[PDB]
Amino acid sequence: SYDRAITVFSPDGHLLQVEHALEAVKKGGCAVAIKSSNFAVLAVEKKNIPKLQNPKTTEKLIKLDEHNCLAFAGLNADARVLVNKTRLECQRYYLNMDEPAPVDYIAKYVAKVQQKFTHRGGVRPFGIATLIAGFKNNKEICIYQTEPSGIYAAWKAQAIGKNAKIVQEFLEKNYQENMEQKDCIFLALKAIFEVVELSSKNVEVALLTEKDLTFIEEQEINSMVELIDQERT
Amino acid sequence: RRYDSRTTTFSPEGRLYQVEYALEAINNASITIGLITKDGVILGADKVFISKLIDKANNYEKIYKIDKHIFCGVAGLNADANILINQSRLYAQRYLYNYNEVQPVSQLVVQICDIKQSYTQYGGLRPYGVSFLIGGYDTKDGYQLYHTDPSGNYSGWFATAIGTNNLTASSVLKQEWKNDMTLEEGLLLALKTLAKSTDTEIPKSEKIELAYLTNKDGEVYQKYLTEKEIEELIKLYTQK
Amino acid sequence: DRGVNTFSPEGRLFQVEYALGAIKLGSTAVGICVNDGVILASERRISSTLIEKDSVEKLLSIDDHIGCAMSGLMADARTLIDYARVECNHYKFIYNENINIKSCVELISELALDFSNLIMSRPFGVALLIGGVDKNGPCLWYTEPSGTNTRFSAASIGSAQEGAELLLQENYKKDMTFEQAEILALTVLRQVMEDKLSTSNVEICAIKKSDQTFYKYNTDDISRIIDVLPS
Amino acid sequence: SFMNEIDNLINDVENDELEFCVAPVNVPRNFIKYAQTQNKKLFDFHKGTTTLAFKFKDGIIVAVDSRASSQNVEKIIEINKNILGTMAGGAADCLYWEKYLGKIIKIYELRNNEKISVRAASTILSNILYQYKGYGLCCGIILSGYDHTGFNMFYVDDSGKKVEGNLFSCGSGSTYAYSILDSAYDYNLNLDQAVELARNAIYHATFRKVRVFHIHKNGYDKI
Amino acid sequence: NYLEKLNFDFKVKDVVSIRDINLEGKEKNIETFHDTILLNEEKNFLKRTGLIYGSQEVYKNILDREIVSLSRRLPGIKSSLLSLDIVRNTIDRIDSYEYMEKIDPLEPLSEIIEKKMNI
Amino acid sequence: LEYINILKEENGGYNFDNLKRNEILKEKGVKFPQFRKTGTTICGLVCQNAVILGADTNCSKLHYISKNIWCAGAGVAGDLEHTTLWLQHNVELHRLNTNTQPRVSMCVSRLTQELFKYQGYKVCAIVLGGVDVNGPQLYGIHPHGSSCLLPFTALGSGSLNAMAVLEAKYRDNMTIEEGKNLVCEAICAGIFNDLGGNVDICVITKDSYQHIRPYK
Amino acid sequence: YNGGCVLGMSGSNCVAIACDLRLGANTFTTVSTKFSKIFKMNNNVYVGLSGLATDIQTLYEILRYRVNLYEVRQDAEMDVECFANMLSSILYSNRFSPYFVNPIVVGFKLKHYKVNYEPYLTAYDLIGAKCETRDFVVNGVTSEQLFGMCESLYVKDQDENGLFETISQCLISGWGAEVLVLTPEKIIKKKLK
Amino acid sequence: DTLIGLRGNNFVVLAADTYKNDDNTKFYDIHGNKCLLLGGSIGDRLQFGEFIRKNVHLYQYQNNTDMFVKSFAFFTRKNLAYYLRRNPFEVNCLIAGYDKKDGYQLYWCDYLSNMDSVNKGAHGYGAYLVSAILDKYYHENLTVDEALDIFKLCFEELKKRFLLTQINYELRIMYDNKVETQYVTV
Amino acid sequence: YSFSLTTFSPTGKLVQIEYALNRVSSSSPALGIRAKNGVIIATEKKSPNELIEENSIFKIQQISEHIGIVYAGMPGDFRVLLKRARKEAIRYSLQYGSEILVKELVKIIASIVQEFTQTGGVRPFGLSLLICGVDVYGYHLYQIDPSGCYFNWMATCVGKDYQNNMSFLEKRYNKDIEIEDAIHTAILTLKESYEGVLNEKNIEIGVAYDNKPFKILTQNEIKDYLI
Repeated sequence: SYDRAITVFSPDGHLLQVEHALEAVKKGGCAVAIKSSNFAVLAVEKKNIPKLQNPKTTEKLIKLDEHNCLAFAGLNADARVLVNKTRLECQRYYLNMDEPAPVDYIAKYVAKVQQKFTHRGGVRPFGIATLIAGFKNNKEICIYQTEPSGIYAAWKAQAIGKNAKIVQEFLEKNYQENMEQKDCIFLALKAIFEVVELSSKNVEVALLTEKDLTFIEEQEINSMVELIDQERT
Repeated sequence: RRYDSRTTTFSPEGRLYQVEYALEAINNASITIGLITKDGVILGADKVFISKLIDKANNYEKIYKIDKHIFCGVAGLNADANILINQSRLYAQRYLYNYNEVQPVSQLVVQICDIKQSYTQYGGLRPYGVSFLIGGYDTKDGYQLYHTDPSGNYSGWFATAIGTNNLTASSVLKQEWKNDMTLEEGLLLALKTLAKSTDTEIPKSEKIELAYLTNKDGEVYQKYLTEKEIEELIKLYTQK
Repeated sequence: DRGVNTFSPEGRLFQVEYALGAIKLGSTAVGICVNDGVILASERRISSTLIEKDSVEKLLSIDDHIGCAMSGLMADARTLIDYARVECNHYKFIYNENINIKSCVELISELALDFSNLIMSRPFGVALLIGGVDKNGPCLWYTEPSGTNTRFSAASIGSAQEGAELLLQENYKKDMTFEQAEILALTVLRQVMEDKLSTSNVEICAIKKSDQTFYKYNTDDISRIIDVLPS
Repeated sequence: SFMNEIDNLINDVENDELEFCVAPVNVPRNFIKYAQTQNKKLFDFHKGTTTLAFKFKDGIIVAVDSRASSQNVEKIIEINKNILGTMAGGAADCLYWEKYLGKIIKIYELRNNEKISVRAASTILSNILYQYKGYGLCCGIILSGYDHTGFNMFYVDDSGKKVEGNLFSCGSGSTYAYSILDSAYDYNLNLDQAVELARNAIYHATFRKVRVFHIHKNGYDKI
Repeated sequence: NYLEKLNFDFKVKDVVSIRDINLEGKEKNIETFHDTILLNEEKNFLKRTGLIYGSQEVYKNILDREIVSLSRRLPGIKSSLLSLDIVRNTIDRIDSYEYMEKIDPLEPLSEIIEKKMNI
Repeated sequence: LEYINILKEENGGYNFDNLKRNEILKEKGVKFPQFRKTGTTICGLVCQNAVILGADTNCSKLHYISKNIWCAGAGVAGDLEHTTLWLQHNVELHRLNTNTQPRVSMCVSRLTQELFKYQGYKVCAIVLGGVDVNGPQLYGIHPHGSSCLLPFTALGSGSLNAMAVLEAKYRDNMTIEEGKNLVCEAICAGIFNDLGGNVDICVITKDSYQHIRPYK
Repeated sequence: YNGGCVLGMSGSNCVAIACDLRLGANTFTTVSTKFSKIFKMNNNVYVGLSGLATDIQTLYEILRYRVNLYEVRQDAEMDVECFANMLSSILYSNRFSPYFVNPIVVGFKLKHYKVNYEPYLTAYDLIGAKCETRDFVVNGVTSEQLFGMCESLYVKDQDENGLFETISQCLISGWGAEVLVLTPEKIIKKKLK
Repeated sequence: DTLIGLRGNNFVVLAADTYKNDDNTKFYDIHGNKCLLLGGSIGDRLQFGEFIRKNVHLYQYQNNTDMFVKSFAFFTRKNLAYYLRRNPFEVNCLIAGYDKKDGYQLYWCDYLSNMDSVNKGAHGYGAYLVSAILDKYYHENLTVDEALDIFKLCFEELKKRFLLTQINYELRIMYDNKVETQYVTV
Repeated sequence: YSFSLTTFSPTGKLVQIEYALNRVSSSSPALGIRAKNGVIIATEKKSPNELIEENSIFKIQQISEHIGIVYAGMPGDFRVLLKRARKEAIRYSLQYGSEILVKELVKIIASIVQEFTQTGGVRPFGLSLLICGVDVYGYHLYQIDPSGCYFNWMATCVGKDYQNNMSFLEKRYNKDIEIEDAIHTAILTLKESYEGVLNEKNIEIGVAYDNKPFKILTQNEIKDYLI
C-alpha cells in the first residue's frame, strides 16, 4: 500500500520479504560469467518453445552502455525496469563526466536501488540478482554481483539462478587465471551445461571485449556442444 | 490496516499471489489465436455467446486497432482491455507526434508491459487482468507478434494461443504450420485450430471473427472479416 | 498483524528489538580507543576463494579523520556510511573545522531512528562502531539500532562478540600505547577467529593522533603486526 | 501543525543556509541589475586578480598577483590534492563554487574509490555555473592539474564555457599577458625559465606581490 | 528560502530535461498567473468557508478532498477523479482546464513514480 | 494542498510553450499579422415583455445562449466566440442538472466573473439580454467586467450614433414592430454613418423565438 | 520570414486548394525553395497552414495526433466541422502567444442519405475566427492582392478543368506553387511554373 | 562561427570554423552514421548537443536499434524548441546523416526550429556569402572531392572578404558507411 | 494506506463486482428496444408510499439532445454517473462542436466505472447503466455493467427476473419493427414481470425518434399507449 512497510523485520532478525525474493531469484534461469585478462565471457540459459516461439525477441545479454553489460535471473519485467533505470543513470553519469561509466559505479548504484526497494514503503523488493561486467576507469575487467538484499561483492567467476551452488563449486574447482578466449567460452559453456541439458538451443553465450559485446555464432556453439558431448563419454 | 489486501507481496516460496489469480482469469476467457504468415499477420478470436440479441455487426469485442499499423486482441476482462488499449493508442500517437514515425511494436509492448508492471510492483492496487497479442508490421524486422501478460513478461511468437483450451490450440499450431504460408492457408489454419479448441467439427460463422494486416503496395492495410467472408472461408474449409 | 511502530507490553518497540536481533548475525570487528588513536579492525569473512577481496571491505572511511566498522545488514550499513560522510562534508562546507566524532554519531543515530514518523519505513538493522580523532583526542563510539549511542574504551561487534568483549575486559588497561593496542586487537581477533590469522584474512584501519589520517594498513604492515604477536 | 497552517491561511498572516533567497520583484534575474541603476556602493564586490597558468615539460606553472580594498588576498584554492583552482572576476562567486566543487569531488572520491579527472571537475563546475547563468554571476576559473589521462588545463566561466588547451590567462589586463606569452613561450622550458616567464608576464600585466605555484604529478609545491 | 536547497546531490545535468531560465524564481508573467489560477480561487473559497462557518469546515473540506484525490490510479493513465469533482462541486461547471489539452516525453514510467510519491 | 496539484497535472488548460520565442521575435523587430477586429455597431433595448437585440455583419453577430437568451459581441472574434460557446454550454449544463428555465442574472454573473478574472486582456464587450422569470432584462457587460441593467444599450465602434438615436426615440411599453423600427433606426443609421453588411434582428420572447439574419 | 499565400475555390461537387512554396529566414534571405504547406489530413480534409515553418510543422503534427486519436477511438470516418472546431480550440489554447500560421480548412460534407458530397470552406485568424463562407475564401499574409482576383474571377459552379484553370490563373512569398484539385472520386496534384 | 553543409548523391559533408583554434565543442558524433553540428555560445552548445546526444544514446541502447535520421532530425527540432522555451538563447542546428530507408540526407534548422530538408545549408555570420557560392556551383551527381573544392573556395572567399587571417576549419565527411574527419587550413 | 478492496479472489472471478451484480439482480426492471425508426427505453418505477410525487423521482433522464439514459440500481450512483456523463458530453461539445457520439460516451463511462472498480479504497458501482441514442451512424443502445464491460445491445432487460424478460423480448422481437410496435412490446414485457396490476404512474417510457429530440413521454401518452 502507499506509505506502508511491505518488508519488515521478523522475530528472528530476518527480512522475510527479502528472503522470498531470494528463493524467487533461485527459481529463475541460470547465468554464468567468467573474467580473464581484458575480457569477460557471459552466458545465460535460453528457454523457448520450438516451432512456435521466436528466439530473437528473448534477449538476456543486453548491453547497458558502451562498456558495461548486465545479465540477470528471475523476474524478467523487474529486470527490464531496473535496466531502464540503470541505462538512464549511465547516460546521466556519462553526461556529467564525458567519460564512460565504470562497472563499479553502476554496480554500486544497482545495489543502492535494490536496497531502496527493500527499505521504502509501497515498494516490494526487486526479484532479481543482476551481475554487471565491464571495465573500470583504470580499464581493467571486473565483475560484480548484486542481490535483492542490495549486497554486492566483486567476483572472478560467479553464477546465479537454479542450481547455482553446483556451478559455483565447479567454477571454484576448475577456474584458472589468464585464460584464452576459446578456453573462457568453453569453461562458461561447460559450467552452464553442468546444470542444463546439453543442447545448442539453451545457450546464447557472448564475449565482452573493449570494442563491444560480440555474440558467438551458432556454428561455434554447435561445435563446442558436440565436443563437450564427445568428452563426456 | 487490518483490511489490507496486500497485493504487492511475494508468496511463501517465490511468486506474487494475485498475479497467479489474474493468470487464472486469463485461463477462463474466450480463446484467441495468433499467427504469422508470409503475406500478413492473422489474429482470430472466439466470441462468447452472451445472447442471440447481441448486435453481431460491428461489435468486434476481441480484436481492436491501436494504430494505423498496429492491432491487438484480448483474452481477459474487456473493461481493463479498453483502458489499456486506450493507453497503447496514446503512447503510439505520442511517439508518432514526437519522433514523426510509425511506432515499432516492440516499444509499444514494452510500454504496456511497463504499465502492467507498475500495477504489479508499485502501490497496492490490484494488477491488470488481461493478456494481449500485439502484432503488426514495421520496416525494422518485417512482421512481428508478441504475447504480454499481467506479470510484465513478453516474448515473440510465430504462432500462439491464449484463453480456454490453449494447450489444444498450441498442439494444433505445432503440427500444421509452415514458414512459406500464404494468407488463405493461414486463415484455414485459424479456422481449423479455432474449431479444434471449440470442440465443434464445423465452425459456426456467428461464433467467430477474424482479421489480418496486409502490406501490399508498400502500405499497411488492416482488414477485419465480416459474416459473409467468414461464411465463405468456412465453406472453403469444409470443402478441403 | 502490527505496524512498524507499536510498543510491546514491556514498553519496548517490537521492530527495535527485532533489529537488535539482526545485528548479532555478522562479521567480527574489534576496536581499542587508546590515547594514541583508534585501531578499528575487522574479519574479512571470505565467502569463497573466487572472491576478489577488493570490493568486499568492512572498514570504510566516513571522513579522513573518521573510521568505522559495519555489521548486520550490509547495504543498509553502506547507506548509513554514505549519509554520514555526506553530512560530514556538509559540515566541512558550512564550518571550516573538521566534524567531531560525537556530532557524526548523532547524525548517524538520527538517521537510524527516523523510521518512526516523529521517507524511511523500517529501522536500520545495523550496529556501527565509529571511531576517530578530534581536538579532544581519540573517541570511539557505538550505535545499536535502538539509538542509545554510547562511547567505549574498547568494543567488539558481530557474531560471537561475547568472547571478544570478555577478553577485552580481561586484558585492556589504561595508558596503553599504540603498539600494545595493535597486538591486543590481533590477539583478541585470533582468539575469536574460527580460522587461522593469515595476513590477507584481516583488515585494520588506524587514525593516529599526530597524523589524523585514515591509513588502512597494507599487507606488509599486517604481516609485521601478526609476526610480533606472542605465543 | 496543520492547524497553524490553516489558521495562517485564513488570517492572511504567513531558512537553511544553503537555500538561496530571491527578490519578489517581477523579474528577479535582473533584480541586481535594477539595483545597480539605483546605486553602486553596495555592488562594489572584491574583484579577483589576473591569473596566468600554463603547461610545460615537467609540470604546470600557475602565477597570480595580489590585488583586490585589499592587496594580500589568496587567489588559488585547493580543489583536490592534485587539482588547483584559480580565481578571477567576482571573488565571492568563484571562491564559493570552488569550495563547493571541492566538496563534490571529496564525496565522489569517498564513495567511488578513485581519483577524479580534471575534465570531470571542469564539467561539474561548468554545469553548476550554467545552472545559475542569467541570474547574474561573475566568475573566471582555470582548472589545472594531473589526472590518469595526463595533465589538463581546463578553463571554465560563468557562461558554461569549457575549453581545453595548454595556454590560458583570465582577469583584468589578460590580453597583455597573452601578448607577452605569445611573444615568448615554449613547451620544452626549464622550471627556472618557466617561473621567470610567469613572473615577467604577471609584472607586465599589473603595470599597464606575485604568488606562483608549481603543480607536478605528485601534488604541488609552494615557491 | 528559495531556489530549492543544495545538498551535494551531484546530479545537476539530467538526460530528460534542461533547467529553466528562471530556475524557480517564477517571474510574474502570464503563464505564472495562469499556473496559480485554481489554487488562488480555492484559497479564497477556504477563506470564506472557514471564516464564516469555522476552520473545522476547512479542515473537513481539505481532508475530504485529499481522501478522494488519494483514491486515483497510479501515475501514467489519467484518472477520472469524479469523487474530487463531486466534493469540490466542479462537476456542474465546465472550465478551461477541463477542455483543451496538453500533449505530454523523455522520462520512463518508473522515474515518474519515483518523482510523484518519493521512492 | 496536494490534491489541487494532482488536479492540475491530470487536467489540461492553457499551455504556454512559445512565450520566449515570441519575446525574441518581437524584440528583434518584425511586424506580425493583425487580429480580426470584428467590432461593429450592436445595440439592444428592453421592449414590451421581450428583449430585442441588434447587430450587423457575413459574420452573424447574434449568438445563442439559451432559448430565451441571445447576445451580440463586439471586439476580438475568437474571444467572443469561445466565451459565448462557454456561456451557452455552461447554461445548458446547468439547465440539464437543475431542470429550470435559464435566467439572465446567472449569465451576467458568470460573464462578470470570467471577464473580471482577466483584467483587460480579453477584449470582449457583450450586450447580453433576454427574458426570464423576472421579465425582460438587458445588460451592458464591458471588458473590465462591470454589468449594469440598462433600459437600452449600444456598444461598438459606431456606438455614438446608435446611442443618440435610441436616447432620442425610446419609449416605454413599446410595440414589437416599433422596437424593430427603432433597432434599424439605430443600427442602419450607424452603419451608413460610421465607417457594414446586413443588419440582424431577433426578438427574445420567453418561448418560440425567431431569428432574422436577412433583416435588411 | 517563411511567409506565403494560400487559396481555395469551390464549385459543383469539387473543391480546389493552392499554395506557394517559399521558406526563408532573416526577413529576406531564401534558404529552401520547396516546403510543404498543404497537408492531407484525411481523404476529405486538407489543411493549408501558411506562416512560420516551425508553426506549420508543429500545428500539423498536433492536428495529426489528435485526428488519428479520434479516428482510432471512433473507428469510423470523421466530419469536417469536428476538425474545424478542433483547430479553433487548439488555436485558442494558445490565446497568449498563438501559433503564427494563417490556417485554411478545406473539406467535403458527407450527408449520409447513399452519401451526398458537398463543399466546405472556412477561413481563420491568428486566434481562431471561424466563418462559414461556402464560396471562395482566401487567407495569407499577401491575401490583400489575392482578394481582387478571388472576387473578380468567381463563376459559381464550374467544371473541374475550368476550376483548375481559374485557380491557376488567379494564383516574402513566391518560388513556385502547387495546386491540389479535390473531387469525390479522385485527387489531382500539379505544380505551376 | 560559420557552419556549412552539403549533401547530394552518396556524400554528406559538414564544415565549421574551429575557433584557441581547435574548437571541439561544435561537432558531436552520434552512435551510428549520424552527426550533430551546432553553433552559438560555447556553454549553450555544450549543453544542448550533449543533451541530444545522450538522449539518442539512451534511445538506441534501451531498444537495441539505430535511430533513423528523419526521426533524429525531428527529435532535435522538438528538443531545440523546448530548449528555447527553457533558455532564451539562439542555437543553430545542421542535422545530417545516413539511413538505409532513404540513403544520405542533410537538414537545416534555425534557432526558431524552422527545420527543413535542403541539399545546401549555411548558418552563422558568413551564411550569406557561402550560400551564393553553393547556389552557383552546386550540381547533381557531385563527387565528394569537388564538393571539398567548393568548400575550399568558400573558405578562400571568406578569407578574402573579411579581415580574418590564419583561419581554420574541420571537415566531417560521410560516405560508403564510413565517417571521416579532417583539418583543412587555408 | 491506498489498497484495492476489489481484489482477485482464488479461482479469479473478481468477486467484489459480482456482489454488485447481485444488486443489479435485486433491482426493478429497466429495458429498451432499438427500433427501425428510433430507440426506446422503458422502466418500472415503484409506488412505495403512495405519497411520492411521480414527476420528482426521475429514472429515464436525458444527457444530450439525442441521448437518453436509464438504469437499474441505487439512485445516487445513477445521479453522479449522469452528471459526469453530461459533463463529458459538453466537454466533447466544446472540444469538437457537435453532439457526442454514443460510442465515445459509452467508452468514457466504461473507463470511469472500471477506474472506480480498480481504484484503491473505493467499492465498485451498484447499477447497470443502459445508454441509448441517435447519431449520424444511426441508432445505438449500449449497456455499461458494474464491471465496466460495454455491449452493443439491440434489445435487453436488466433487473429482477432479467432472464425471463429477455427471453420474452427475444420471442417477440424482429430487426424490422416500427416505433409503435416497439413501444407495445416494451409495455408487454414490463407488464409480464410486475407482480401486480400495471397502470398509470407505475412505468416511465422514453423515446428518441429518427429526427426529433429525445422526449420522455408524458403520463397521458403512456396511458394512451397502455390501451
